[PDB]
Amino acid sequence: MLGIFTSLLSSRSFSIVDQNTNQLVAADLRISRVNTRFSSVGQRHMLEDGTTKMDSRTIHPMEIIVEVFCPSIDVVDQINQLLLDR
Amino acid sequence: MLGIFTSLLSSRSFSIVDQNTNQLVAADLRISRVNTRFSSVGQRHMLEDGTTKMDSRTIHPMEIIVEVFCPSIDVVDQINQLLLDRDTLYKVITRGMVFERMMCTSEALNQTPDMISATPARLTFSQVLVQNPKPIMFRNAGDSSMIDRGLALAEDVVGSAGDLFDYAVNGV
Amino acid sequence: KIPLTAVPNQAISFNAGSSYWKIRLYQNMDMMNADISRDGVIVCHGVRCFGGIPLLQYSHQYRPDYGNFVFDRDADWTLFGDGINLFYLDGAEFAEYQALAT
Amino acid sequence: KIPLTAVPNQAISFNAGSSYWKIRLYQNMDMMNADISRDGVIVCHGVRCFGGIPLLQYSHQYRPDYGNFVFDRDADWTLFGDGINLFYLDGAEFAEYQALAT
Amino acid sequence: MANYNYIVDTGVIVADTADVLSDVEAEFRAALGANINLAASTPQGSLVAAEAI
Amino acid sequence: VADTADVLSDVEAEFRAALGANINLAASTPQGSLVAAEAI
Amino acid sequence: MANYNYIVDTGVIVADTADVLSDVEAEFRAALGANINLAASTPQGSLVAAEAI
Amino acid sequence: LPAYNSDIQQALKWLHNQAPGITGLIQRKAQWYDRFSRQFWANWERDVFH
Amino acid sequence: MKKRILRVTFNMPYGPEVIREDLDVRVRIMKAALRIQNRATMEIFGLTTQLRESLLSQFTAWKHRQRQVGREDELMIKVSVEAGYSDQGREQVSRV
Amino acid sequence: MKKRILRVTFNMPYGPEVIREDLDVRVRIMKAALRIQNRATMEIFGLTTQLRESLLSQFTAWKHRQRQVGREDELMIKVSVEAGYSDQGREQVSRVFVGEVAIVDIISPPPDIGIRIQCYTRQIDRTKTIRNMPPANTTFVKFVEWGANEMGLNFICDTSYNDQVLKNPGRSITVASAILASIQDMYMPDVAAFVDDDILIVKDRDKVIRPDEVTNVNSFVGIPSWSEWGVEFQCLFEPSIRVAGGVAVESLMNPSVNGNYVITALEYDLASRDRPFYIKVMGSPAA
Amino acid sequence: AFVDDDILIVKDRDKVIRPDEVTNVNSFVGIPSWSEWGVEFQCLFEPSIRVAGGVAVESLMNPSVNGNYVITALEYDLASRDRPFYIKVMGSPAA
Amino acid sequence: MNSFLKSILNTPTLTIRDDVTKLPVWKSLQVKKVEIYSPASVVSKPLATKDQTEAQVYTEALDIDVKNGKIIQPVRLRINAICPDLSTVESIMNAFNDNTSTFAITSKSILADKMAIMTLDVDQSPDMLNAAEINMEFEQVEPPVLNKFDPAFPQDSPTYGVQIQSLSDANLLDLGAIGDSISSAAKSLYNRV
Amino acid sequence: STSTIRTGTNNDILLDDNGNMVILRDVEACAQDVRAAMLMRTGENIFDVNSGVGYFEYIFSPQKSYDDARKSIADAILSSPDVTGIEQLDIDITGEVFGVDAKVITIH
Amino acid sequence: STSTIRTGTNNDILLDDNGNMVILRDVEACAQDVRAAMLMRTGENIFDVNSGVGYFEYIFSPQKSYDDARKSIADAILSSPDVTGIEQLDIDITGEVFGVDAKVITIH
Repeated sequence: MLGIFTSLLSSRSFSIVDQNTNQLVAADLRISRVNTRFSSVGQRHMLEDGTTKMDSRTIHPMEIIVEVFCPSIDVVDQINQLLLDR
Repeated sequence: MLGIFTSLLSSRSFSIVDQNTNQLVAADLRISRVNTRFSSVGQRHMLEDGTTKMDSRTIHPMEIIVEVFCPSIDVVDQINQLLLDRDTLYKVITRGMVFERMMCTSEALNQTPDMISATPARLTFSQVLVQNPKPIMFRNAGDSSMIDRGLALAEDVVGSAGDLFDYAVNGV
Repeated sequence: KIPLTAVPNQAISFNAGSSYWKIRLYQNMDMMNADISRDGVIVCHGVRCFGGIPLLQYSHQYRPDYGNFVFDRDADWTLFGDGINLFYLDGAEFAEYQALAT
Repeated sequence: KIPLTAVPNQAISFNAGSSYWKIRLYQNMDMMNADISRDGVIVCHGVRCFGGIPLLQYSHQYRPDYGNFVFDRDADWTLFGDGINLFYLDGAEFAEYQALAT
Repeated sequence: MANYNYIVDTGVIVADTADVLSDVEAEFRAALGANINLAASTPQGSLVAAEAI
Repeated sequence: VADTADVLSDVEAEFRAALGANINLAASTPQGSLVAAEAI
Repeated sequence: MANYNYIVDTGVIVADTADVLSDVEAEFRAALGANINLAASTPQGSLVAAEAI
Repeated sequence: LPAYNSDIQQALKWLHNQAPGITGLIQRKAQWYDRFSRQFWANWERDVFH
Repeated sequence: MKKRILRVTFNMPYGPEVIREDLDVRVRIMKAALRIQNRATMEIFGLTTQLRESLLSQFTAWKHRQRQVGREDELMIKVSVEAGYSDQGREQVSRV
Repeated sequence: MKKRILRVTFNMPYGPEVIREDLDVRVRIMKAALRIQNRATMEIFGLTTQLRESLLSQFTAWKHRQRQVGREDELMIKVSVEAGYSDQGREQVSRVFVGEVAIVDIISPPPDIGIRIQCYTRQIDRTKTIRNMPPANTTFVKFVEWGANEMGLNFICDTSYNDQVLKNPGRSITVASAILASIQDMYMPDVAAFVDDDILIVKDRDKVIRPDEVTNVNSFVGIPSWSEWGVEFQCLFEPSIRVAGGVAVESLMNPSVNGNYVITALEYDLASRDRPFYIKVMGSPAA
Repeated sequence: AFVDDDILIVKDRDKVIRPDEVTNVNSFVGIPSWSEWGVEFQCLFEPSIRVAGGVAVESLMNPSVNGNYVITALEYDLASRDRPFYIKVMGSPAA
Repeated sequence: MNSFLKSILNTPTLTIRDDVTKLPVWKSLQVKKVEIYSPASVVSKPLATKDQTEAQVYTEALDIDVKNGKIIQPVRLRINAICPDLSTVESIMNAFNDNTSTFAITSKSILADKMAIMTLDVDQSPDMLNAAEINMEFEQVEPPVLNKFDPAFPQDSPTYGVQIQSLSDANLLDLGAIGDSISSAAKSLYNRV
Repeated sequence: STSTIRTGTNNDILLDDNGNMVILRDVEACAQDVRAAMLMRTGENIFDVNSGVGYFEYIFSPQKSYDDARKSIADAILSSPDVTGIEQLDIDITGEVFGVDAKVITIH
Repeated sequence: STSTIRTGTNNDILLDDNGNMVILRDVEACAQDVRAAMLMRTGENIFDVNSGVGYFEYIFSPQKSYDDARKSIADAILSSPDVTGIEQLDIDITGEVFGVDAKVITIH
């Protein structure tokens, strides 16, 4: 997507990195699509003459939808652990 | 649609006419489809033996959906003004059907690679529902009934007593 | 003054000068006419309207201590709210008014 | 102090020294000007704003026991809220400062 | 009539330029006619602006 | 510099309008009457 | 001005560095200008840090 | 700090670039105001100086 | 197919004003054998400016013309409600 | 595009703790010209374990420190609410409520733990007693002045009944809260006595406290209408609206209701992440 | 003083009627929270909970409110074909 | 199909302009679609009239009352584009995370001013190995105005001074003085100038 | 329902043989009003910023699109008391002239 | 809005001929402050760790993506009191040198 001009050949696509020990988890995921969504709602007040005023906007958490292929069995266990982590 | 058989060649299809000054607005509109919808709801009561009775029916305003093409810019902002208008009632004449007391409730322009020269638009009208659809009018202004205005304030805020009268009778 | 509007026949009610009034204005052929009420009890019927002369003529009507109404110019229901007004004067003001009249 | 903001013409309402105050500040050509009213009744008008010189000039105005207002520097609506302040002083310290002014 | 006696014993009153404006349009719309147009294009609007200033 | 004269004021505008636009009207009925009167 | 009498009859009062840092920033803003830049990179920010320490 | 104009001529507009009547009215009114409202004040100021 | 009739009558000083069934009117009435007086809550939709001014201004709840020549109507206005059915143009209305 | 501002302050023993507008906070405030004290119900979402521990444990409603050195803050904590807008970093914040916490709850379960809080104005007086003997034979205004001094509030009194002698006005008052009920009881309904923020106000029904601070209102979210006592409408957050103040009303849909009105009751519905940010006003004709 | 089932119970406010029948509670459906009078929580149907009895509370979300409480009021929402089958408890500190 | 021969009066180029800066932004996009929606609400109740008066009097009525019953709702705008680079993406995301962002969007001939981003999508797939698909959406913050009010050039202003809210506090910074009263410090600060 | 004082092809006050200042009634007052409005130029009106036609920024300056001229002119034709809508705006542009044609719709 | 004392080519106070430290007004202050921010390194700010450009973990060290460096530099360019947003970034990486180019947008 332009921007960076690497000249490095074997770079790295989508990766999940831990934010505590900066360690990759489930690095062997065959990523097939990636989708990203944002959302917000602006509250509108309906005036008297006939117009309509908007006073502020509220932002909700964003969401990411990822599809993968699991080429093995360890990947499935790692994905389930990724989900169960609290 | 049968009915009228005029033999006039260049007649006119769908046209919006202003109901105040008998004037046409956005006369240069290329119409594609016209859809008219009627709706009503009948209130039902569930009896004791096992049957079910209906007592009355309620009618809501009808809706008209029009799909048009705008071949210029003047048609586009004429449509915008048609939507933004707040006072005028419009009468719509489709092929053979004439309707009254309608106001525009929507407008959806479109800008796509499928069409660059023109602009596909889709409007929507709704009817103003009023009792006694046919009014009764008197041609004499004095020959009319009595409106009732109730319990306002004298609002004061007046200059003086002597000076106003000395202006009103002396003339100045 | 009094709030009015451009309608050939109307009636306005108000509480002014420690008194309850209901007035009616309507066009009758050429000139206007007026009906004045108080307490809910009728006072006068068909008072012809002229500019500068008071609406209540008779002593027992306008005041022991009440007020009276005057139109600055001859009434015309097309012009109400623009150039033609109806004013109310309480007892002292109306008394000095009549003193100034002659 | 007085919480102020950088507007060419503004007004403030607060309760100071067991009394209600209302100060409005407005630019007038070169220098700022103020109008002071206490508990709804005006005290003095069109007083020029100068550093140090109090807004209330007169003994029957500033106090038998009320306070007064003093600017640290010459007023300028661009600097309000940024390095320039307006201070209210009650009777005691104001009398002391007035004696110091000699 | 519509004149404002801003010089009082307590001080001198300065009114918002919007208010002195609206006073000038009131004077001209009461003088010429209630259906007059007061915009800067017409000479009437120029007179209004001059009086307000 | 203690007293103001106002008896010649109306003449000032009644002739300002006359030498300004043209020599016409300055009467009481027409439109220019109200303008001249208010400017006085 | 931002100084405190932290030695009292009871003992000694030890503040938290957020408070002293805010006081020092106020002191330098009053010294220079109410819209100054006080960050790590800028020199006066380094002076703020040294003074607070 | 900000500047103030307060000038009668501001009412004149380039729409009346070569209009004689309106500009004559406005400029004569401005001259009258100049004569009776700031020159008089300058004179009275020079009067108050002992 | 019988139609329903719901009329609400108001007694203005000049005369009666009747809101017919053609508009949107909802009414709840509660009656019992007690000393506590009956109650009725009315929902009225679509009132225009003229009718709003005519009616809503007379619900004052203050007192006017303290002299009070007479009583009853010189304080609060009266409302009467009648509901029924209409079939083939034949009515069976009844006050409630 | 102006943003809304909503801060809630708590005067905890160590110092203030301000909940900013960045969280989910909903507040409803009701004020009136009566003796019944004002109320505020607060919704607070997203409080962590640290702040839950710090705050929720101090609304105990039991009594500690039976020796009771001093009073006021050694019983229950105080809360202050300020709301307003903010444009280009330029603020217009204003205060709308002062009170003390009375009731605690838990509303929403995890994953988002939210609490509900009830606050009342001058609830500290329901515990404090009377230690200064009320005047025996005196006029109305001196009784009001004594009550104001006893409660500890700046007062303003302006009534036609200011020169009327009362006999034994307050000889049966057990705590500091029944003073207001005493003051209101004598001359109902013309005389209205209420406590607003930190000011005790006694006045006639139809008198504007500040005659020269009439706020002109000409933009209504809620269409004005006649409501049996005057007018009643609704607007956005206008900091100028107060209780007992006056309003000048000009309408478009309902131009027959224009006039001057004196404010009787108010309601605030302020949220930082929801639609309601409103003020509801009811008025009476000015005298 | 209150009547429960078929027993009249008169007692001081903060005394547990049966000191040796304290029910240890450690599984919560409704997260425990401070209740301006004590504590208040919610659980599934526990037959042991009574009125004026004691409870020993251990929490995971809110470990600061662990202690002994005496039960003041109760709630029951029991259904045979709906979701609610619950008990709501409000407590006071045990003296 | 030559393109770049855009006719005047209808040049199909999407220009987005920041509302305070008034300079074009995100000119790296390649938009494929634009939609404009302009809804309104119309009363749906039977309504009542007098209907026995003069004709023109009744024509004065049935206005106003119809006007009370038609109130315009905000304009909704939708576009679909492909983003080639990165800097535009984070610029849009940063503008999204801000509560105080407004833009003016220009279509072929339709001007919408004071808009605000409400919804944003991003999609990545093998159909585009060096670009991303976007789905932005705006709504109008406030309606436009024609004239009126008093926007004067100079310091003149409608002078709002609504400051009935306060609780006065005495400061401590001033300039110097540790054992000196407020009067001494104020007098010294005065004499500094 | 508007009114105005008649003016000549140069914006003076035009006087009859009687010399009477004349209050024109509707329609022709609308024509004079709209003609004077389209000639305002922006930045010239005091007390009202952003009112006028941006000749020196949209027409006389080198411009890429020429729809801004149509928008500004259509707005200046609007804001008149009686104008309802605009029927046409053509913008010919032949040679060095900038041809503008417009037809307005009025309540009367 | 910002203000900062002038510094020379070295990160040192530079005094004019007359000897007065000049308090830079806007525009220039923004440029100097951004230049200073980009050179600060991580873990050097006293009382604020996690601020600066992480050279020794994200750029100089051997990496996989080089995206973290871009995010860190974009952050460092931001957070200045007057900057609004970044228009362009390069991350050239030619030969052995690591080129970074940017064009920042200010409120003024």
